[PDB]
Amino acid sequence: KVKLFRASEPILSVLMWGVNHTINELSNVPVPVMLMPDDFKAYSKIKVDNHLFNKENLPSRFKFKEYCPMVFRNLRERFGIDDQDYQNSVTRSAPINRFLTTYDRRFVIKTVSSEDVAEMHNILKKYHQFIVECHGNTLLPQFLGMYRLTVDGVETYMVVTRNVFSHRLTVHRKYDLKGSTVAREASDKEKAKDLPTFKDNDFLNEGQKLHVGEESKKNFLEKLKRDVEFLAQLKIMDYSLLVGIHDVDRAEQEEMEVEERGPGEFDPSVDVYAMKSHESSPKKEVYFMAIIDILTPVNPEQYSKRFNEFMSNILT
Amino acid sequence: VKLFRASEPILSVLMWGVNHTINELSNVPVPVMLMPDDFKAYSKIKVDNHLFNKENLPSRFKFKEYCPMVFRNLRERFGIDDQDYQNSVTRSAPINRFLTTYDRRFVIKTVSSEDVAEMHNILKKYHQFIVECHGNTLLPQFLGMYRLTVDGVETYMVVTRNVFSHRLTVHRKYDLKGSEASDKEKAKDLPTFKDNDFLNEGQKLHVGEESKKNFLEKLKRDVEFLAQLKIMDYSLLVGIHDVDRAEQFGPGEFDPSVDVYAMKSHESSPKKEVYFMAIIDILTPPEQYSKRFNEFMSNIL
Ligand SMILES: Nc1nc2c(ncn2[C@@H]2O[C@H](COP(=O)(O)OP(=O)(O)NP(=O)(O)O)[C@@H](O)[C@H]2O)c(=O)[nH]1
Ligand SMILES: Nc1nc2c(ncn2[C@@H]2O[C@H](COP(=O)(O)OP(=O)(O)NP(=O)(O)O)[C@@H](O)[C@H]2O)c(=O)[nH]1
Ligand SMILES: Nc1nc2c(ncn2[C@@H]2O[C@H](COP(=O)(O)OP(=O)(O)NP(=O)(O)O)[C@@H](O)[C@H]2O)c(=O)[nH]1
Repeated sequence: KVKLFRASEPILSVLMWGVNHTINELSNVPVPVMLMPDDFKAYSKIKVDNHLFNKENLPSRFKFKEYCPMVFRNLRERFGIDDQDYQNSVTRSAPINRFLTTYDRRFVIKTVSSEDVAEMHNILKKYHQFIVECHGNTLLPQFLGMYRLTVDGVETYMVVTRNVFSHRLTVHRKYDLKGSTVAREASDKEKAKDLPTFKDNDFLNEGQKLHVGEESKKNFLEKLKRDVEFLAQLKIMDYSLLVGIHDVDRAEQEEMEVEERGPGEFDPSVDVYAMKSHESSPKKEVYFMAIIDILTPVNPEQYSKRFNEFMSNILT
Repeated sequence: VKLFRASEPILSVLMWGVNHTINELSNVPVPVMLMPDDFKAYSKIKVDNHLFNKENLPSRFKFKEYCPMVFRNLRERFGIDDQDYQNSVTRSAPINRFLTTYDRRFVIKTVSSEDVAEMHNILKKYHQFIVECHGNTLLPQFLGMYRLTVDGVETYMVVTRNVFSHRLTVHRKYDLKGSEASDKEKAKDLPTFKDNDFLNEGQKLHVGEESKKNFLEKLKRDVEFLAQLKIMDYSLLVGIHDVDRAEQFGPGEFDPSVDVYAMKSHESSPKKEVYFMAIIDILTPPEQYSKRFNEFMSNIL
């Protein structure tokens, strides 16, 4: 049952310790009938100074802070995430890659700035209400936790979100689309990487299209209009749509190749941004599409409109 | 769900801290042996909540556990499982500082800065004695040691296994040293009668030749060790439970693995009784006292 919190860096050990500690504490805290305003101004803070004890993986001295834990537990709940699963994903094995994924690819951990943490505080009450009235059906980031770590007297802010991508299905192309009138294409450097992060003009030059058929595409566009209206009404800009392309046949070959030494099927309760390609589409594919980078406080109404138009035009 | 509801915030912090340190320890591997640093080590945690989890705990407090590896090994060598110790402290608030856990298995005594210092001076030797007598001893069985800070005030506590039974009511109590009780204490419900009261009452404890020999062997070994460590002013705690009064699911029945200081009365004893006897108060810093104590304690069989 023993959790060593072994990780290649002490900050990752402290992260694992912290998620374990906060979730265990929370398991002794009753689930409220409702959130109260103080829950949105609340935090939990722990400071450890061990001496000649338990030094194999954790530092002897560290701090851990969890922002609005009652709120983020409610968020996890409204997103269909059990707390025991969440702690297991962060602590069973060290997260990998600052940008991390939990070892099981279910959750993403992004280090952020003090400013981002402030902006999250400013938007939390409204973001939470948006999640309750859209019943968790949104393309926005699903925020599950937010933490401050102190190791070596150095503070590190982190936000945990559900992965946009599948936790099991491989992503073969990815685009970061914003819709800027300004030219946005990928560097030859980025274009030489294993999975380049292609920008908008790369998408446009390729003649790329995503064929999902009428029903899924309607659900997607309705979410998109509501989501970017929300972002505009909060005076937020610079956000992107993350797009990941999974090629089913390519996956089948890659798997049979590792085997020498369901296909294109996924659980929507888990891969919440995933859509199958239309029955009559050239290659059988799975798409993952979500809004990302929503923490940055030129016009946000215009950004909403241009974004929604460009992302309307990447489907059929 | 462990709410840590307690009659004072300090008992809440104690419950919280014992729960926390024991849960952390279950994540720390059991070493092949204790190391010297284990005898100089501590864990320290400082909690600062804000608008959160304040229903029973304070929002700000500190908790320090001295030598967690050592005291975990002591618990093991005393036949006490960590989850059971944790349950006794945390399932329900401790009762009456001198406290017992809700089930009366363990005693929690508030102690001084000096006492904590003295335990640090004796710990390596006390542990070695424990391994060398296989836990078969009448000395206090130390299970943990903690410093709590609530409202900026530090409080030190030592947890021991109870001398008395956790189930059988004890009907008379004596504190024996050798060298009387107050009219005040003599008015309390259960007086602590001292040695001269025991002598004046003519109280005797008949355990028969067989049990009395091994008990005297342990007593001599313990008090010789205490002398070899230069400790004095300690006492022998004696408690007497009379079965027939309890009658006014069985009478005089007990688990020796739990009430480890308990002894049945001999067949050739007037009344049927149970005795609980162990050495207590060994923490405030001659050989002659060892000898005189062992003499007074020899002549009660
Ligand atoms: N709007 C809002 N911002 C907050 C809230 N809590 C923290 N922040 C912002 O989050 C940022 C980082 O938070 P944090 O590092 O915890 O700030 P701190 O309390 O100054 N900690 P320290 O003094 O130890 O460095 C700061 O810019 C702070 O203003 C809150 O409840 N609401
Ligand atoms: N698998 C996965 N990758 C993600 C997710 N969100 C972002 N990424 C990827 O991680 C990187 C960082 O994303 P982003 O939030 O936009 O960070 P950024 O600061 O704007 N860009 P930069 O890479 O220069 O730091 C990008 O390569 C992006 O494609 C996610 O939910 N899942
Ligand atoms: N139930 C129980 N009572 C105990 C145990 N150990 C001590 N006590 C009781 O609690 C009292 C605590 O006082 P003690 O630690 O002996 O300190 P003291 O200085 O010798 N006497 P005092 O402080 O009362 O003047 C003891 O006198 C005894 O009556 C134990 O293991 N179980």
